[PDB]
Amino acid sequence: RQAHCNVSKATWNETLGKVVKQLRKHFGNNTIIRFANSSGGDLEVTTHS
Amino acid sequence: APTFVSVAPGQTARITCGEESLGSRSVIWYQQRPGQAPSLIIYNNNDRPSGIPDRFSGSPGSTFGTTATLTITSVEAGDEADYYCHIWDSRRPTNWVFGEGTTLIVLSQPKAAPSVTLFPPSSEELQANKATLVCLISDFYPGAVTVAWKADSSPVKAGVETTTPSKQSNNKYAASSYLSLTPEQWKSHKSYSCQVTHEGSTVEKTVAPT
Amino acid sequence: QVHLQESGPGLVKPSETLSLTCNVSGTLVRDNYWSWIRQPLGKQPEWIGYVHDSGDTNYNPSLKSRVHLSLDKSKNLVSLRLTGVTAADSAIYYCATTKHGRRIYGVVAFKEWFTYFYMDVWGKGTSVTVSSASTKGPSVFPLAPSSKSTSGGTAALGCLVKDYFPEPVTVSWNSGALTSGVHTFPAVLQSSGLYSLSSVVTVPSSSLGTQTYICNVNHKPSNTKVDKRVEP
Amino acid sequence: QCTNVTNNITDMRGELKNCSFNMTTELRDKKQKVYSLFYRLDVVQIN
Ligand SMILES: *[C@@H]1O[C@H](CO)[C@@H](O[C@@H]2O[C@H](CO)[C@@H](O[C@@H]3O[C@H](CO[C@H]4O[C@H](CO[C@H]5O[C@H](CO)[C@@H](O)[C@H](O)[C@@H]5O[C@H]5O[C@H](CO)[C@@H](O)[C@H](O)[C@@H]5O)[C@@H](O)[C@H](O[C@H]5O[C@H](CO)[C@@H](O)[C@H](O)[C@@H]5O[C@H]5O[C@H](CO)[C@@H](O)[C@H](O)[C@@H]5O)[C@@H]4O)[C@@H](O)[C@H](O)[C@@H]3O)[C@H](O)[C@H]2NC(C)=O)[C@H](O)[C@H]1NC(C)=O
Ligand SMILES: *[C@@H]1O[C@H](CO)[C@@H](O[C@@H]2O[C@H](CO)[C@@H](O[C@@H]3O[C@H](CO[C@H]4O[C@H](CO)[C@@H](O)[C@H](O[C@H]5O[C@H](CO)[C@@H](O)[C@H](O)[C@@H]5O)[C@@H]4O)[C@@H](O)[C@H](O[C@H]4O[C@H](CO)[C@@H](O)[C@H](O)[C@@H]4O[C@H]4O[C@H](CO)[C@@H](O)[C@H](O)[C@@H]4O)[C@@H]3O)[C@H](O)[C@H]2NC(C)=O)[C@H](O)[C@H]1NC(C)=O
Ligand SMILES: *[C@@H]1O[C@H](CO)[C@@H](O[C@@H]2O[C@H](CO)[C@@H](O[C@@H]3O[C@H](CO)[C@@H](O)[C@H](O)[C@@H]3O)[C@H](O)[C@H]2NC(C)=O)[C@H](O)[C@H]1NC(C)=O
Ligand SMILES: *[C@@H]1O[C@H](CO)[C@@H](O[C@@H]2O[C@H](CO)[C@@H](O)[C@H](O)[C@H]2NC(C)=O)[C@H](O)[C@H]1NC(C)=O
Ligand SMILES: *[C@@H]1O[C@H](CO)[C@@H](O)[C@H](O)[C@H]1NC(C)=O
Ligand SMILES: *[C@@H]1O[C@H](CO)[C@@H](O)[C@H](O)[C@H]1NC(C)=O
Ligand SMILES: *[C@@H]1O[C@H](CO)[C@@H](O)[C@H](O)[C@H]1NC(C)=O
Repeated sequence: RQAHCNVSKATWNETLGKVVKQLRKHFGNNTIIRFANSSGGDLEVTTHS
Repeated sequence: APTFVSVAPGQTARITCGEESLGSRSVIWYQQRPGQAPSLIIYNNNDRPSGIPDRFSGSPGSTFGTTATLTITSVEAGDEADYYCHIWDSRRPTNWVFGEGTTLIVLSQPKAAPSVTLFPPSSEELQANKATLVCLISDFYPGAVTVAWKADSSPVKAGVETTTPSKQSNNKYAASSYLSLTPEQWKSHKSYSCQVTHEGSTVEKTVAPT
Repeated sequence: QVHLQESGPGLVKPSETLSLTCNVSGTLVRDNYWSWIRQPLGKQPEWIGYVHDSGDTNYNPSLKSRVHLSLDKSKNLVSLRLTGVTAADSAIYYCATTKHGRRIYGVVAFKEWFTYFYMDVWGKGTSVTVSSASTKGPSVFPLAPSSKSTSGGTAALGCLVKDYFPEPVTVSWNSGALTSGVHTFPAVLQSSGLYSLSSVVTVPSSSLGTQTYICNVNHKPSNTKVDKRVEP
Repeated sequence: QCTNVTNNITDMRGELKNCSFNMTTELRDKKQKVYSLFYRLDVVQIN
């Protein structure tokens, strides 16, 4: 089997909603705030080592 | 290839089939009565299909390092057949050939000792440059075959063909053993013989040229 | 109830395209899975691949290139095709409906599960043997019994049929008059594909001196009738 | 000298390898052929 990590989606969706709310203070009330994947690097930076 | 297991009527049976488990398995067991078609007993281990008694039980496929096992308690006369297992191992690739089946046989009467009769190859056969020894085995029970050809001290492995044992309207079964040799080989060794063992009891009869 | 019938020629020359047919009743041929299982005489069965609608069809890796399968909804049948058969293909070909299953040991997010197949209802099947041997007349040989072998009398005696094809062969003694102590062991199919049958009879050691002991061999496919006298 | 670990390939693209190597032992003159397991990230191919 593969090594896997399980995180509850309700809690992660709820916390992620706390971080996105605060970020709007610096960049404006109504702006597109997207989250993306790792854009490159070694295996260390790219994954949750 | 075949494996036989003797079980008294109304007692528990132990059936071994397949290699050692390397992953989580989904074992399938089949019932092939003599002459009939293979019929399903157990699918997904202990789980069974409609119309099957509870005496048949399968060993769980969750453990690792063991072999599959079909357990029959208080065997009735009808349960006697040939049993094959189909292994679905997660670590092993797809298996398209069933495992070596186990032949369950209820005793269904007392053990009989084989009656053997050895005949030398016919004199007429020597003219045709063909020599054949015939080892007849009958009045034996159960239907266990043990062929053993010994030409004096050392045996001969090749050139021997034997048929499957079958009953002829009696408890006994029918076993016939043959051997194809050359005319110059029959006069080579001093004496031939065909030994027949049954359930640990060996019977030997020899033959000598004239 | 499900009525499955397995039809086939049963005898095919080597290097020839074998074709069978599995009649199906009680259920449509397209709704259920179908599989073919051959079995050599004295060995374990062998899965010859399955077949189903929507392109669900897999083959045995050993004979994947030579095996073929097909289906037809109109006639409710299952067809098997095999090109270039040899003597190793001599087996009893069964046709059985198959059911699938899902056994899960992992998360299933990363394909940690596998599918297992089991056949619930089978059929009688057809006995198919591949051989190029033509009809051959039997050759009779008489085994010669030992004389006055022991104080116990009742010495043995018998005949020997060899190199005959095809089956069956009828063996009697003294034109049916001798029916006591008659053994006719089943035929031993040789490696060359020619059947061979023996027959032994226990006779008294006293009457062993002078009596009429003649085994008669009859073979229908070649219209052969051979008798032979046995004496020590 | 690695052989992929016993697994049914459905893709399972196991990173694990099973490698036998000629390893030293307690004595200098003697050697030993032992095996081990290594993930894909720890080993590279040598042509
Ligand atoms: C991170 O997260 C991941 C994902 O969340 C975690 O992965 C999980 O890891 C677990 C262990 O680490 C694994 O546990 C293993 O689960 C399997 C499967 O259990 C399920 O499936 C069983 C079989 O189901 C079928 O048969 C049923 C009838 O008996 C039928 O109702 C059902 O629909 C299924 O049939 C299907 O297939 C048929 C053909 O085959 C078809 O005809 C049907 O139409 C249908 O399609 C099932 O029995 C199990 O249900 C049991 O557990 C349920 C829990 O909700 C119970 O509700 C249910 O009654 C069963 O009870 C069993 O357990 C009870 C106690 O819990 C017990 O009282 C009862 O007697 C029974 O024992 C499940 O549906 C199992 O076989 C193994 O033993 C393992 O337990 C998980 O599979 C895996 N993935 C998921 C999604 O959970 C990971 O662990 C996490 N990691 C970390 C670190 O957090
Ligand atoms: C990573 O790679 C390494 C190798 O680098 C792998 O290690 C190998 O693993 C395999 C198994 O997967 C080992 O094979 C097993 O070896 C056992 C030991 O055999 C030796 O000792 C016994 C007595 O103790 C002798 O009889 C043997 O002599 C014979 O075998 C040699 C060849 O090895 C022949 O040349 C000789 O002529 C002899 O025949 C050896 O000296 C061995 O017992 C075991 O046998 C079981 O499995 C075989 C499979 O065919 C059966 O025929 C046999 O009857 C045994 O059956 C087992 O399972 C059945 C159920 O099916 C049970 O009923 C039985 O009781 C029994 O449990 C097998 O041959 C190999 O030796 C080993 N080599 C090394 C160097 O480590 C790793 O597995 C691999 N790992 C991964 C994850 O990939
Ligand atoms: C572990 O070490 C042993 C030696 O202690 C290795 O056995 C040796 O393997 C080599 C190949 O790598 C063999 O060489 C052969 O040489 C002939 C020419 O002489 C060539 O024609 C062959 O094709 C091959 O290259 C060698 O004979 C053999 N045996 C010895 C030295 O006794 C073993 O392979 C090593 N295992 C490993 C590294 O996994
Ligand atoms: C991680 O695993 C722990 C248990 O090891 C989970 O804790 C359980 O939480 C549920 C309610 O969500 C409780 O009913 C259980 O009793 C808890 N377990 C124990 C041992 O107390 C936890 O929820 C899991 N979290 C994730 C994200 O997978
Ligand atoms: C959960 O995430 C979705 C987007 O993936 C979002 O639209 C939704 O509002 C989130 N839930 C809550 C309670 O905010
Ligand atoms: C939300 O946006 C409005 C309009 O730009 C602004 O007046 C207000 O301060 C913002 N409030 C928060 C909580 O960011
Ligand atoms: C092995 O993987 C193949 C992938 O095609 C799958 O079809 C097969 O059923 C699997 N078998 C086992 C025993 O895991």
